[PDB]
Amino acid sequence: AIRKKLVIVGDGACGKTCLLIVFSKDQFPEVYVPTVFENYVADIEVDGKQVELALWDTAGQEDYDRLRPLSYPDTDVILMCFSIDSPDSLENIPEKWTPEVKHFCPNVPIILVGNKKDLRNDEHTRRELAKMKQEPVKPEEGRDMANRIGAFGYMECSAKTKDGVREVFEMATRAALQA
Amino acid sequence: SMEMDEKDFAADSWSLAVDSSFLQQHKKEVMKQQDVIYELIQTELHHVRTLKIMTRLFRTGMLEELHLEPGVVQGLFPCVDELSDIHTRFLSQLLERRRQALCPGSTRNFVIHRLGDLLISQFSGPSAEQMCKTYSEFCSRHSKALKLYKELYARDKRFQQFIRKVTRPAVLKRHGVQECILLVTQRITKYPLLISRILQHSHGIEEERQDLTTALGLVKELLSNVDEGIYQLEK
Ligand SMILES: *CC(=O)Nc1cccc(N2CCCC2=O)c1
Repeated sequence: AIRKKLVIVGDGACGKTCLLIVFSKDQFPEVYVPTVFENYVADIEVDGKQVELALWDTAGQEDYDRLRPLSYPDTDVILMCFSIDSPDSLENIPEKWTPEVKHFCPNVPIILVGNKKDLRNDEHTRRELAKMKQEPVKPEEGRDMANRIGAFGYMECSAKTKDGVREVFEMATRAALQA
Repeated sequence: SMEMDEKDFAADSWSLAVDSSFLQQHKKEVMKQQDVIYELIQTELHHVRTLKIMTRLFRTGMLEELHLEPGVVQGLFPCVDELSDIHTRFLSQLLERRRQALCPGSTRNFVIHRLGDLLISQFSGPSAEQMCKTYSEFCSRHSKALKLYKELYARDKRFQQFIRKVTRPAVLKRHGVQECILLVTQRITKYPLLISRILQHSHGIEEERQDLTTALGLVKELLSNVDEGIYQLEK
């Protein structure tokens, strides 16, 4: 089993902490969802390879430009998270997180992950977004962003319903293994 | 860590740590507030445990079993004794606040009504200064520490064997040398997240809602200063 490192980046409420907790617990936390994520070393068997995927979060580091990059050393796969119910969090992908991730992590594969895909069919989410002359991120918009920033791929998931979560971390492992 | 504290914080939440008949006597907002307080303490206990692994298992182990200069060990584990002292005293104050809160006759049923004062004392004055100066130093020596470790692992065969041997237990799966360093650096950025969620469910007593607001601003002041004092080193 080879050790590999995963880091998740993205805006404050893109759901990156929720995604790491749902994956490391296997299910959605029934009684209490933790505020923070420390770290986790997951044993993942993808395409016949046993990998040890170390999971890290940048939540709480968004406003600290000198502290945050200390999460990057030896990263093998980056998850560039954005919220589907927040088209503004997608606008920060090409000019906020992409330059930083390419400066500290050159050549490291990036997977653009569109979180909270369940909110695409949420009446309250669409009502609030309408009052802003907006709508939830369309699948084609997320792929157009992934292509523009030269991402390894584009994936969608829902930490609430657990839909797509296992496929993201399995794809991340596949991407990290490539050299 | 000691078994007594490990058991008190074994459960996944405050609602699952107390007896169900004790939980059923409380308002939902009290249960939500207590859950985030329990998480702050549970994570502080884990943080102190991380620092004890770095000091007693890694740092002490290398001094007692390897022919390495103490300056090399200093570079691998910077400010770990000071960080251990700072957080162990913080964990002490949090654990005694929980013990005082216990119902007479029980060792698991408790409700903490005052937390803010403890967070103000910790994140203000001389204690905040010592913590700001320690975290600035640690984070500036963090990259040099990761590099020095990689060099030792890729050159010394006895150092390689030491690391394989001490990290073998299952309890140390996510607690290697490099994991411990990052777990420590990421700790200070967890407090505003935890305190904001506690503050979000503490609008009952007004002197408590204000204490948590002063502590939140004090932690953000500390973080902004720790961030400003960082200046990466290299060997
Ligand atoms: C302070 C306290 O412990 N209150 C409480 C709530 C629910 C159940 C109990 N019991 C009943 C007898 C033993 C015990 O702890 C107490």
